[PDB]
Amino acid sequence: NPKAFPLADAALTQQILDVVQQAANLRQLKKGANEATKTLNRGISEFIIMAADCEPIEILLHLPLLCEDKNVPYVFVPSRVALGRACGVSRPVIAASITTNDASAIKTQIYAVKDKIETLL
Amino acid sequence: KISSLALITNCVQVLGVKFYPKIVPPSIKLFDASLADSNPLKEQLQVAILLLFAGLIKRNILDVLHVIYFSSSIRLSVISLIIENILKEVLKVLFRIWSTEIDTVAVSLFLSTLESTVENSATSQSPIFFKLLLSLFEFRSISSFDNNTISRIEASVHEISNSYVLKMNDKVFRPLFVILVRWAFDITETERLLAFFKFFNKLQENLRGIITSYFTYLLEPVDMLLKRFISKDMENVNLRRLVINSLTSSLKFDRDEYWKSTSRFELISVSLVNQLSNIENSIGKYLVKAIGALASNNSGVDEHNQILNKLIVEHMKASCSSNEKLWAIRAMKLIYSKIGESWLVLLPQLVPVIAELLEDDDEEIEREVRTGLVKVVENVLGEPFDRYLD
Amino acid sequence: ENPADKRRRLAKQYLENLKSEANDILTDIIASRLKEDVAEQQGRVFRYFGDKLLISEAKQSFTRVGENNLTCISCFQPVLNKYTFEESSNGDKNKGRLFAYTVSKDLQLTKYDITDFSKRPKKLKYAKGGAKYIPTSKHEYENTTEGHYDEILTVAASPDGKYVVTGGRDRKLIVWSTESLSPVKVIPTKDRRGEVLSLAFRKNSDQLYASCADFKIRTYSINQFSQLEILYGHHDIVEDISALAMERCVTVGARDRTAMLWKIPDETRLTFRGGDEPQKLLRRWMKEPLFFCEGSIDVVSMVDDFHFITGSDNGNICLWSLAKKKPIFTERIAHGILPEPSFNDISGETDEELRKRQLQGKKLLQPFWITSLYAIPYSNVFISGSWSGSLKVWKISDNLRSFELLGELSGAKGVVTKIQVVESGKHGKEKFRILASIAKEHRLGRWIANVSGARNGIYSAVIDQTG
Amino acid sequence: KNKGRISRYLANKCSMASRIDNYSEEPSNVFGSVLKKQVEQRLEFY
Amino acid sequence: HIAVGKQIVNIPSFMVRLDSEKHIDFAPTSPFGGARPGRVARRNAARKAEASGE
Amino acid sequence: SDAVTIRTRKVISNPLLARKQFVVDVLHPNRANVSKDELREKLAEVYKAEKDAVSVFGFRTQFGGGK
RNA sequence: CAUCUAUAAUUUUGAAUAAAAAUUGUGCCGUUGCUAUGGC
Repeated sequence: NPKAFPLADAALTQQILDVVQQAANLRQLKKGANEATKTLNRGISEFIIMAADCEPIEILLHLPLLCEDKNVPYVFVPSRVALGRACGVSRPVIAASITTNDASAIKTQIYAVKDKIETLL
Repeated sequence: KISSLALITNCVQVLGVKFYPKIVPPSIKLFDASLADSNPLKEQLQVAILLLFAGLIKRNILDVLHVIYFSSSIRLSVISLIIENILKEVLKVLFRIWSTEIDTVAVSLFLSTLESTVENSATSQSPIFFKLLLSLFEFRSISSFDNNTISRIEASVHEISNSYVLKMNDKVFRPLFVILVRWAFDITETERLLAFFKFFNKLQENLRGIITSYFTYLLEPVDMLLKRFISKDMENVNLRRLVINSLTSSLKFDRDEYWKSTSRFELISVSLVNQLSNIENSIGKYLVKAIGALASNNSGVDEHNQILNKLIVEHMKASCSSNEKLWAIRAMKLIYSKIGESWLVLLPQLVPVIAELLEDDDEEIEREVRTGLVKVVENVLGEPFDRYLD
Repeated sequence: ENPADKRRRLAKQYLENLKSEANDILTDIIASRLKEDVAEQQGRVFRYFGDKLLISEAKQSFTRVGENNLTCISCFQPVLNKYTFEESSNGDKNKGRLFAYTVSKDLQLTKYDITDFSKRPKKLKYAKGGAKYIPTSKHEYENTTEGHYDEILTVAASPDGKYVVTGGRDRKLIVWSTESLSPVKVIPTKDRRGEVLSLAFRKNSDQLYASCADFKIRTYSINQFSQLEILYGHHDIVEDISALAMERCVTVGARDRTAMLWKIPDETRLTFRGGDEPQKLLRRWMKEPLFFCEGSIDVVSMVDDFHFITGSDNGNICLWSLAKKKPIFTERIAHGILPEPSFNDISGETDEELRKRQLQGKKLLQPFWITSLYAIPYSNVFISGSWSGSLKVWKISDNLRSFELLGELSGAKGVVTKIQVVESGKHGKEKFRILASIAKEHRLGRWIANVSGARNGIYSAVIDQTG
Repeated sequence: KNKGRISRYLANKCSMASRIDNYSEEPSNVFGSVLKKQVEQRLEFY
Repeated sequence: HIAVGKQIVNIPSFMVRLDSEKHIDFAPTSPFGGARPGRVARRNAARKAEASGE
Repeated sequence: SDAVTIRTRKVISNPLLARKQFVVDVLHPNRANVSKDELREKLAEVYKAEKDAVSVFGFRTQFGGGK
C-alpha cells in the first residue's frame, strides 16, 4: 500500500505499541476510528496510530486529511490485531489516538515517540 | 362406568353445597365400589372415590383411610386435608390400620400420616402409640423389603418417637418406660436392643439428664448384657457402640451426683473395664470417652479413683494383648489430661507399668506410651518424668 | 505387624517386580532403574526418549465438544510413590484411571476419562456456572458464591487426585472435589483487577501458584485451603506460569517481555530479558530475509530445574539457561508467517494492480503466534502450538544448547489453547497421549474469529516408541 | 427504540460507505453489497 | 493506603525510582484494595442492621 | 485466609556449641505477631528436635505488618 | 472413601416372554459409511 505511506519498521512498532499500552493503562487513549476522528476535531489528540491490514484501507484513510490539517503526527502499524492487544480490548482496533495531557506519567515517552514519528514524516 | 363416575361427581357437588342415614350408605357403597375395582376408567374412578372422600371429610373413618391408603400427590394432599379437618380416635385408626397393613407407597403414606399427627392429651394417646412402636419393630423383624428401605423406615419411626416423647411429660411414661425395657429384654432381640438403644440415646441427649432414675431401672440387665459381651456371647459392634454411648451420655449428663453411689459405681466400673478387655479396635475412642466421663463424675472420691486406677493397671498389665494395652493407655492419657489433679497421689502406682510398656517391642504401643502418656503426665507434673523413670 | 517390616515387604515385592522386568527385558539394569526412580528428585533432565518416538505414524483423533471455546485442559495422571508404595490416586475404585479436566468460556468444567489410549475421551461429569452466582454486594471482599459467574479461564488438577481448582475473570478461585464436582472451597483474589490467568500445581505437592492479572503471583495451599504468599515484580500481566518439583516457578509477563524465575524460600527472583535486534540480525545475515521484532512473551514451560523455554508471540521459541541472562538458543518464526490478506478485501477498488500494490508484498506479513507450549518435564522433547492447525514436536540436544524439529501433527485445526501429555505402559514401553484443548478464539481475548475449519474440541494424538 | 437502533446502525454503515467511495478511484459494488447484507441481517434480527 | 510493591509507605516525600513507579498500588490491608471496610463503614452497617432489626 | 508460614535462612551448623543457628522469616498476613511458643512448637516439628531444645528470640515485625 | 442399593452383564428354570439364584465423540443444523468430516 502506497496509500499507507508512513508505515513503521519493527523497532518503531515496538515502541509505539508499548506507548499505546501504557497510555491505555493510564487511560489517556481513545480507541476506534470514530472516536479518533472526534478527538481530532476536538483538537485534543496528541498523535494517531492506525492499522495497515484493515479490510479495506479507506475507512481509516479518511484520517490523514484531518491529521495534517490540524498538523497531528500519524503512523501506520501492520497488524490491527496487534493494535487491539496493545490497546487492551478484546476486539481488533484499527485506529487509536493518544490524547494530550501534561499531568501524565508518560509525557516523556509520548514526546519521544511523537518526535520520532515526526522525523519519519 | 362413565355413568357411575358421573354419579360420584354429582354426589361430590351436591354434598359440597349441602342426612346421615343417607350419608353413610353411599359411604358403604363407595367402599364396595373401591374393593370391586381393586383400566384408565378405573383409575379415574379411584380418583373420584378419593374426591368424594375429600368432600365428606371436609364437611367408618378406619375403612375410609384404608381405601385412601390402598387406592399419589392427590393422596398426600387429601391426607393433609384429613388432618387439618379432624385425635385419639385417629390414633386408634392408625394402630388398627397398621395391623391391617402388616406395599411401599402405602408405607410412605402411613409414615406421612404419623409425622403429621405428631406435629399436629398425649398421656391418653400414649399406650396405643407405644404398641404401634413395638409393632413397627416387629415389622422390621418380618418385612419382605430391602435393608436400606427398612432403615429409612426405622429412621423415620425413631425421629417421630423422639418428637412424641419430647412432647410427653416425663413423670407419666415412667411405667411405660419400664414396660418398654421389659419388652426390650423379655425377633432375635438383638434388633430389639438396637432400636431401643437408638431411641434411648436420642432421648438421653434430648431430655439431658432427668433419665437417671430410668437408668436406675435399667442398670441390671445392661450389666448382664455387658457380661455377655465380655464373655463374647454376642458380637454386635453397633449394639456395643449403642450401649457404651448411652452410658457416656448418662455419665456426662448426671449433674445430681447420682453416680457417687458406691454399688452402681462399682458395677458400671467393673463392667466397663472388662469391656476394655474385650474391646474391638473401632469403638476404642467411645470407651475411653466413657471411662473419662466416669472419672470426671467420681473425681471427688479417692477410693473410687483408687479402684478405677487398680482396674485400669490390671488391664494394662504388660502380659496382655496389644489392642487391650493400647486402649488402656489411651484411656489413661485421656483421664490424666482431663482430671489431672485428683491423680498425682495415684501416680506412683503406675510408673512400673509405664516402664514395662516402654520396654515393650511393639513400637506402635511404644510410641503411643511415650508421646501420649509421658507428655501428658510430664505436662501435669510440670518438671519432667525422668526422676521417676530412672 | 511392624511398619518397618511392612515397608520392607513392599520394597521386596518391588524388587521382585524389578528382577522380573529385567528378565523380560533381557528376553546393572536394576541399579540403573533405582538410580532413575531417585533421579527424578535431582533437578537435571534425564528422560531421554528424544529419538525413540515414531511421530510419522502418531495416530490423531479430533473430538468435537458441545460447548464453545475450551479455555484450558489439565489431565491428572496417577503415579506410584517411591517412599511409600501405595499409589498417587486417593480411592480404591480408581486404580490409576487417567482423568482430564477441561474448562471452557461457556463457564463449563468437565472431567473426561482418558484411561484407554485407543478410544475417545469419554465425558464422565461436568458442572456449569451461570448468572445465579453473581455476588449481591459486588463491591466487597466477599465473592464466595459457590459457582462461577463469568468466564472461567484456567484449570489445574491436584496430584493427590482429590481436588481440581479453576480460576477465571470473576476474580475468584474455586477448588472442586474430583468426584461429584462439588465446590468444596472458594477463595476470592480480593482485588478489583485480580483476574486469575494461569495456575500451576507444584509437581507431587499441594502448593499452587496462581498467576493473577494484577501483576502479582499468589501462592496457596490446597490441603489447608489457605493463601500463603503474594509475589511482586512484574510490570505487565503475569501471563503464564510453570513449576516443577523444586521450590521455583518461572513466570513470563507479556508486554514487558520478561521471564522471571521465583525462588520462593530464598524470597528472590532472577530476571531474563530477550533483546534480539533486526539491525544486528540483518548485518549478521549479510555476513552469512524477515526479522520480526519481539512484541510480547506469551507462554513458558520449565523443562528442568535449570532450563526453560519461552514461546513468544512473534514466532520466537527461546531456550534459556539459568546462568546466562540472554537466551542460550533462540529459534525464529516457528509456525510460519500468517497467510496474506486478499487483494480485493484489502483494497475495495476495481483496479487489480492497485489491489496488489495495496498488499505490498512482504511488509504486511505477521508471524504465527505460539499460543501454547508444553515441555514434558525432565525430558528432552516439547510440544509447541499456534493456530497453524499443526502441533510441532521438538527435541532438545544432549548438551542442552539447541533443539530441532522432531515432527509435526496436522490433525488439529484452530487455536491451540493448551497441550497436556500423558504417559502409560511399562518403563521401557511407554505410550504417550497428547491431549490438546483447541478452540476458535484465544483464551484471553477474541482478536481472531475467522479460522477455516476451527472446531471446539480435544485433539488426542497417541504416539508410541520403538528403539 | 429499535427504530433508533436501526437509525444509528444505518448511519455508521453509511459513514463507512462514504469513506470507501471517496477514497477509492473505482469503487466496488461488492463492498456496498456486503455492507447492505450486514444491515439487512440486523433488520431481520429485529 | 498505598504500598510500593509489598511495603506500605506512608511518607509523602518518598522519591520513587522507575521500577517502583510502575509498582505503586493500593495496599492489601486497606479497605480500598483489599480487606474489610473501615470503622466508619462497618459501624454505619451495624447501625443500619440494628435499625432494620428494630 | 491465614496460614503462618515459617522459612529459615543462613542455617549455620555450629558444632562448637552443638547447635544450628539460622534466621527465621515468619509470614503472618491477616494476623499479627505469632507467639514464640507457637514458633518453637512449629520449629520443633520441622527440625525434629524437642521444644525444649529449640529457642527463638529477637523478633521484629515490619512496617505495615505481615512479616 | 468404604459398605449397601440401582442400571447393565452372565448362571439356573421355562421354545420365549416370564422367575429369581449367585457373581462383576455435537448446542444447532450438513455430507457420510460400516467412524470420518462441513458450516453457525
